[PDB]
Amino acid sequence: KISDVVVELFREAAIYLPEDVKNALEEAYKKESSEISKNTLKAIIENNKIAEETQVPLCQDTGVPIVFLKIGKNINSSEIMKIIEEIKEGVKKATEEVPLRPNVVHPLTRENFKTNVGLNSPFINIEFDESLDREIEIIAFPKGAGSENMSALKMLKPSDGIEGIKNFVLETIANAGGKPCPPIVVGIGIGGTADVALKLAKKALLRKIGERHRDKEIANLEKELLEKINSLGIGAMGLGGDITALDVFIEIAGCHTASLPVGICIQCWADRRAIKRIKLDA
Amino acid sequence: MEYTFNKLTKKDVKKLKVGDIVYLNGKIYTARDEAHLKIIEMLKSNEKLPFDLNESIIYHAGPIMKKVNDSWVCVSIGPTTSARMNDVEEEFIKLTNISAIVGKGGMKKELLKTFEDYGVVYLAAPGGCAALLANSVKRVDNVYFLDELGMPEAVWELEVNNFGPLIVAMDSHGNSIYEEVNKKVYEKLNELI
Repeated sequence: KISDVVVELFREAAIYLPEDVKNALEEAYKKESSEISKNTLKAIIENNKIAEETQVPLCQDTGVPIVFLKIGKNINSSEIMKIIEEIKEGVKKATEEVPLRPNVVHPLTRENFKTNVGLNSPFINIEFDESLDREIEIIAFPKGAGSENMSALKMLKPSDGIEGIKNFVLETIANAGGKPCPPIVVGIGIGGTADVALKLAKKALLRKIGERHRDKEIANLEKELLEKINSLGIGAMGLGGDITALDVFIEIAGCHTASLPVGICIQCWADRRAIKRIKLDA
Repeated sequence: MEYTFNKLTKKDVKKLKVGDIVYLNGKIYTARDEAHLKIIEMLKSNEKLPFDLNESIIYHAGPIMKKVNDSWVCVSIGPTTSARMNDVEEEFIKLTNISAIVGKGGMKKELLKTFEDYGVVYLAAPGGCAALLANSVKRVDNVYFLDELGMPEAVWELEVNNFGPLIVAMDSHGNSIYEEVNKKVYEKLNELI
């Protein structure tokens, strides 16, 4: 039955902006002084009311379909393989009935798949959770091109430390300017290998605005970075303003003693997601 | 200064300094790259367009449309990245004597000479705001080159009401708000890095 739940999950994500993001946009509006950026922000807040009233996607670029799947106890691997097929089918069906734009192509040929399914397109991230019991958690994370095209990696020297991290984050936000459509949400991954650092940077973007890292010391680095990013003056759409970012999320992993990989995933103002927990037949 | 026009005469175009707010209530024409290329082929050759772009307003966008009761209904028409037409937009302005381009991100600095010589303004549309701008579309008048280019790449002729707010981001007076913010941003970044 999962394919139809997946369709309702992509409809949610494509039309209804999470409440923590709408609140952050209302706050951004009351806090800034630039007349240009205040106008841009009310238009965005008006956009979101109209999307919900008329049931159309809030953003025309509905993105590449990314799926985060949490798996509970006492589920057969053969049933997980049927769950992965139903997730593909539900993306095929969502393209049709939401509707989503068909954006997934072959990287060298540019041939459109016409259903966003192909060549490992539904990027499905898998985790195991011993605290769930025949219950899966599905996050739909539709990622736009404008924001993904500003992703960055850097292998710092460990002796660069926290100063070189802050400097790489600021350089990357500054270089991007108005192109990932600010205000923006920054996901920072520190540690692992290069692929893990970028995985972490994306995972950091699943969080709710104001949700600080549960390690108080990193929570403090999140707020130093939000304050310095807001100093840049990029503002809404890179037109100039006081609010460049709504929040900064860091996630960490073990790294090689001789390394310090750092990944950045920018998200545009259209932070879109939808979550559903599903009890399986007994 | 915020303005509201139903039409844009060159006179009015030169009355739009960077940072002005604009709302449109008249006709607009959609064109992405495929459309810009076909339009240039046909005017360079002396083929008659079924529509007139003299002193007109072009919107860089791909409108989503639904056939409902034998008329078209817009669902979402967000703005396209304008810098995709960077290499064809000079030729385009010199063949068509358009008055205004609407889109997002801006366009290369060189074209600011073309916008001063011919009377032309670039207006930034709220990036991402597909539902707002769709709701502004009052009627779909006509669509051109549909069979050839398909629904997004086709030229859609629209009637809009309170299509905005739009920001004047590149003017006919040599100023670009993108170029301005990027220089200030470089300066503030050095003071941190």
